[PDB]
Amino acid sequence: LTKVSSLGYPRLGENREWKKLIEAYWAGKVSKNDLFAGAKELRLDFLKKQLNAGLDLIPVGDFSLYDHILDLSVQFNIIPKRFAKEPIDIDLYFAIARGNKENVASSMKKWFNTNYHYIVPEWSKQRPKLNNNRLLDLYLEAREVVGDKAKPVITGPITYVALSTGVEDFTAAVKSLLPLYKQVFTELVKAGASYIQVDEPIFVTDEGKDYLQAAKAVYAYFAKEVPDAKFIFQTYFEGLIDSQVLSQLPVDAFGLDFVYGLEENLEAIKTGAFKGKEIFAGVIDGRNIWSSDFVKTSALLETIEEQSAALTIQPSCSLLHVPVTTKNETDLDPVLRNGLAFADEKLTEVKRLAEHLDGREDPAYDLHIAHFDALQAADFRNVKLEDLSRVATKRPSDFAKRRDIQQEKLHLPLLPTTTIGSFPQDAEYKQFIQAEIERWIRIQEDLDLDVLVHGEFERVDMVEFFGQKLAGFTTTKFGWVQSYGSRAVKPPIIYGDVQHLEPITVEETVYAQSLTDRPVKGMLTGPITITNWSFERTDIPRDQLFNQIGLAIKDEIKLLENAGIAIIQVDEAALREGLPLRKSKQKAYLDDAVHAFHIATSSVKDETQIHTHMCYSKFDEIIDAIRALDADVISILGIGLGVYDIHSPRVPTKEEVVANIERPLRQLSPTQFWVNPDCGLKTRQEPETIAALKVLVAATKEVRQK
Repeated sequence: LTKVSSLGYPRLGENREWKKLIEAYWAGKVSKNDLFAGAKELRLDFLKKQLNAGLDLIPVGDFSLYDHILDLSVQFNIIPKRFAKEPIDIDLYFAIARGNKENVASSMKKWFNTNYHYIVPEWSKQRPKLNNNRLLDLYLEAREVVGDKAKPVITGPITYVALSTGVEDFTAAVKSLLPLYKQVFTELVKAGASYIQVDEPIFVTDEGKDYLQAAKAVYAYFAKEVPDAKFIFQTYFEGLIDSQVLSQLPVDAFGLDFVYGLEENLEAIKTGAFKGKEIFAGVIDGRNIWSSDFVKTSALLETIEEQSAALTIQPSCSLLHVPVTTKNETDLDPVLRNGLAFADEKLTEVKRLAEHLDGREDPAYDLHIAHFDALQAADFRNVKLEDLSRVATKRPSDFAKRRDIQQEKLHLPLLPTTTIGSFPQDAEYKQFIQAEIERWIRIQEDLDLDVLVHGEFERVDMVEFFGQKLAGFTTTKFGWVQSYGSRAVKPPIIYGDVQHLEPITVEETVYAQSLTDRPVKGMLTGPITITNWSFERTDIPRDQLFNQIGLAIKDEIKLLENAGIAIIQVDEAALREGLPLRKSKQKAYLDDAVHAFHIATSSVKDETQIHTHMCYSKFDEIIDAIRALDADVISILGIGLGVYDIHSPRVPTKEEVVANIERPLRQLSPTQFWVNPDCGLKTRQEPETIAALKVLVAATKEVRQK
């Protein structure tokens, strides 16, 4: 009798029908009737998949035409001031999300530590009120398909306000929303709702410690106002903060993440603090694509059941964070595919975990373990890699000594100018790329940049480009995951031991270098970004994976250096998403990244300059780690200076760029700086780009003069 559930489901559809539908609507090629009709068709198909998988409580409410937080902003009347005069309908919804002819769109931010982005609410002087019956309509629609199995879901008020901007008083804002949620819940109960999922993930974060009292007040309010609702205080992405305190909230059930919050939540459980509450145990990884370790998971569930009043099994977080199904992934090896589980396969896993716990006899249980075991015994997870005790983890000469040697060989001027790597964008294709590479080499020479790059025109993704040629990686045909709005990504999968077996970037880099006398940089991607953007294995620890990747990078760097490349750069763009949520776990992560960086870059000659670019904001908390890297230069102790916002079609002026470059020279010796644009340039336009790079050179040459 162990119930099975889920927090949410992807919106894309098996073939990204959702993406095509809303984009077509925006392009004026799909009418409102067909937009809503096509969306309804998708919703009914999703409900049926969850019904057929055996779920007892099927989530309803997370489907959206863009973002679930934006849904609440329109529903609760938290509409940006500039949009206040627009009729409240689907066109306003999209205007806020994408902007229109007269107003810019609302900004987006990462959803906790995932690769999903939500639309940030902009509070002003507007008074909250319900502008529609969004959730009630979805619930009643769901009931027709699944009956009493329908479980309304919604993001809670505390989390909603915490993820907003423009709020001067937190408690006031939360309070103003309570009556709206009250009505929403009351109407759902009247329509037949029992269990209601209220997402409050802010309570797995460090920031959450400031809202413990708000939770007590808010949920005590809901409990008294809506007595018949069985609220599930839903959390995910880490352990429940202050479990002893929050365990006494007046709710019938708590959703705890046992995949990303195992140690912490298991401790809370063992204290008996939840002996009188129902636990919705997230035991299936809702953010990765590996079939579950049933023996491990079932043992955990027995422990959870013995320490709770009741238990419901579900994934760790909404399935919104993984692709739809392995069903049509025909190019994959059978041993691998049988060990994979996307959204639809995870619905099946939860059902089977509950059947096993209840003593039901199901052949699929042990068969699942058999396939899992086959994957673990696979030859591709038992590859003999290079012996790390024979790989340098520290360069033979310190920075000071390397600085001079490199200066004598490169003879670079004061405040050298360069770019980050990308520009705007069988034999036929290669010569097409080379022609473009040369065209931009001349463009760079004509602008007089000191250190050049080939453009990365042959690359569409800084991670897929490497995964394509590395052993241990594979790509899927349809494994798409929504990133933001109608944009989706198809992450590569690191399924086995990573190994470098062939040159990846040598050809184009050497080609570019053969066309100029100026030094040309090599361009590689680091382990932080490769692991974060990819669906990494979960059968080996993080440090082992980072190190394998470090070894592969080292191998590529050896090929570049042998080919005569004097400068090699290691790119890291995902530190913001990779750094653990919890402050207390960040040092261990950084330590692993630093070690892998040493493995990758400690085997070069002293004359070879090692650069690293890290898209980040505040290095104050991670300064000792940056130093530990011992990189000759790091674009943002040699340090590169970004002074051109590449994320905007705006062309800077000499007067502005000159200020940007001079500010940092106020302290440290000017003999450690370089000048270049911020993270990337691939999303820019040629005219704007070239004109902007021209002002950069002129501005720098002027500062040298000074």
